[PDB]
Amino acid sequence: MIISEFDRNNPVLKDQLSDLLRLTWPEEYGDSSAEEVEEMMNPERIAVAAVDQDELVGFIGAIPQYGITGWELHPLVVESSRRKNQIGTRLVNYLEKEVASRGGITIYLGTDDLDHGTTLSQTDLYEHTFDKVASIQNLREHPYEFYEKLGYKIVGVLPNANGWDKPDIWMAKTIIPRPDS
Ligand SMILES: CC(=O)SCCNC(=O)CCNC(=O)[C@H](O)C(C)(C)COP(=O)(O)OP(=O)(O)OC[C@H]1O[C@@H](n2cnc3c(N)ncnc32)[C@H](O)[C@@H]1OP(=O)(O)O
Repeated sequence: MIISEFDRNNPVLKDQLSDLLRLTWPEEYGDSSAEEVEEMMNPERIAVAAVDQDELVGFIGAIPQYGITGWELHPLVVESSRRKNQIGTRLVNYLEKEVASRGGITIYLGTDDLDHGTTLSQTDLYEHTFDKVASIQNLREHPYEFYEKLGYKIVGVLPNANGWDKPDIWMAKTIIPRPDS
């Protein structure tokens, strides 16, 4: 397989992406799936594909939310039969260089804990907020640990976002060398 920039003019790659998003997050992607993928094709954003044979085995994107300095990692999906084989790691690393070249300094993302897959859920997050964030533990293979192993740190939490004790975990990473103090 090869990871490279997404052919934004390939109708098949786009359909494959639409299918991948609908099979992974059907609650977020539905009938207007094609229109949502077209938004991911916007010139200002970055679109990186992981392709093997005739399949889109993975995809990653980033939106410039704060000028060209603050990018959001959205989305990131690997085919179910292709996970835990480093595609995600290679895709995130590829995105980081894409962002850096465009003047980006940091990439952030938000990953919710809806299935009680982290110790940050089912607990009053306003109580010892940051002591809890620090002592976090993965209970159900929650993707937060993935980003953590890639250098992203939990920089914030949104308590009770998806209902009682179901927070949104905010993670970020500065991709370029700090100009010192
Ligand atoms: C931006 C958003 O929408 S949030 C992103 C959430 N994405 C999803 O849940 C979609 C479905 N999942 C996937 O696409 C993938 O499993 C990803 C993107 C979460 C990870 O990609 P993969 O290629 O499967 O993981 P990769 O092989 O790079 O794993 C790298 C390391 O992180 C670990 N890791 C990967 N996924 C997870 C996870 N869900 N939970 C815990 N650890 C994980 C791996 O075990 C490995 O650790 P090791 O080096 O100690 O062995």
